[PDB]
Amino acid sequence: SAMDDEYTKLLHDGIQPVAAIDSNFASFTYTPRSLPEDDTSMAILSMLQDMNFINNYKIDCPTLARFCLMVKKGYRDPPYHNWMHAFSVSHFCYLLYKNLELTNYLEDIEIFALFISCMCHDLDHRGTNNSFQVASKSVLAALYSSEGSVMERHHFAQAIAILNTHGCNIFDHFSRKDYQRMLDLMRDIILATDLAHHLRIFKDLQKMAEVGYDRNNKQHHRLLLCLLMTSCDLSDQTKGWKTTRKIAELIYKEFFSQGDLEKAMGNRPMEMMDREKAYIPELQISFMEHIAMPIYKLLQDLFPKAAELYERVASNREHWTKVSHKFTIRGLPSNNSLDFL
Ligand SMILES: Cc1cc([C@H]2CCCN(C(=O)c3ccc4ccccc4c3)C2)n2ncnc2n1
Ligand SMILES: [Mg+2]
Ligand SMILES: [Zn+2]
Repeated sequence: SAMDDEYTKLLHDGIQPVAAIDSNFASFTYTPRSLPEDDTSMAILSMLQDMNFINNYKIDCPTLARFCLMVKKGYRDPPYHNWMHAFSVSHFCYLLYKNLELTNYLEDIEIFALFISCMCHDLDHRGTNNSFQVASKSVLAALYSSEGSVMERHHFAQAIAILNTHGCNIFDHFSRKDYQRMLDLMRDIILATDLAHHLRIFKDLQKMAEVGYDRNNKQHHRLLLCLLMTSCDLSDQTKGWKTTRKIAELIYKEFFSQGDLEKAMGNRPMEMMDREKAYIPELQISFMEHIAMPIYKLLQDLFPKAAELYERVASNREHWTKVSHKFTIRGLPSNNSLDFL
C-alpha cells in the first residue's frame, strides 16, 4: 500500500523546514504549482508547523499525517479541481498569514479553520459545477439541491467524513465548544467558495471595506473569512502570465468537457462551457473585470500590503487584451491548408 509507506515517512522523517521548500516560498511571487505533487503533503505539514498550529493546538502528529494524506486522496484528477488546486489555494492562505498580519483581524482558531478549509474545500470534485448536478439529477443534487451550493455542501460533508474516519480526527481532543466552533467555521468557509454566495455578499463586503474593519464585530469576522477564502480560491490569477495562461487551459478543458456532456444530454451549455462558442480571451477579460479584479481590490482596500495582488490581476487582464488578436487566423495555417474549413 502506497499511502502506508508515504504515511510512515511523513510521520517518522520529521517536518521539513519551510525555507527548504523554496527560497521565496513565502512570497506572493511564488507559484506553488511549481512544487512536485509528491512533495506537497510534506509542504502542508511545513506550513502548519510554521504557522505554529501544530504546537498551539497540540495536534497529534500521526493523526495529522493521516489526515493530510486522506485529504490529498480525497481529490480526483479533473483538469482544474484537483489536489494541486487545493494545495495552491492552501499555500495562498499561508501567504496571507505570512504577509498580511491576519492575527490583527482574526482569531487564531479562525485562521486555522481557514487553512484547513482551503485544504478541503473542493474534496471529491467531479469536474462539473452546481448547475450540472441539478441538470443531470446527480446523487449530490438529490442530497443538497434544495439548499443550494450542491458541490460545496458535498466538499464540506467529505471533510467531515475524513475527520470521522478512525485515526484522522485532528480536532478530537478539542473541547466540545471548540470542536463545534471549528466545524461551524469549516461549514461557513467552504460554503463561501460558491461564487454565487460571493456575489450575494459582495455589497456587504464593500460596506465593510468602506466603514472600516471592526475586529470586535462578529459579522465583520464572518465577511472577512469569506473574502479571504475567495481570495485563496482565485489566487492563481495573482501570479505571472504563464501561470494564468496555463490555468485558463485547465479551466476550459474542464468546462468544455462538461459542455460536451450537456450537449449529449440534449442541453445547450453555457457559452463558457461550449467549445464551439467560447472565445477565451473575451471570457477571461469578463472574469477578470467582473469577478477577480473587484475581489482583489476589496482585499487591497482592507489590507494595503495586498496592493500588488490587485495590480497583478489587473496586469493579467490587460494581457488578455494584448494577445487576443492572436486568436484570429491570419495568412494560412502552418500546413498551408484550408482543410479546417
Ligand atoms: C482561478 C480561476 C478560477 C476560475 C473558475 C473556477 C470555477 C468557478 N468559476 C466560475 O464558475 C466562473 C464564473 C464566471 C466566469 C465568467 C467568465 C469566464 C469564466 C467564469 C468562470 C471560476 N476561473 N474561470 C476563469 N478563470 C478562472 N480563474
Ligand atoms: Mg469549489
Ligand atoms: Zn476551489
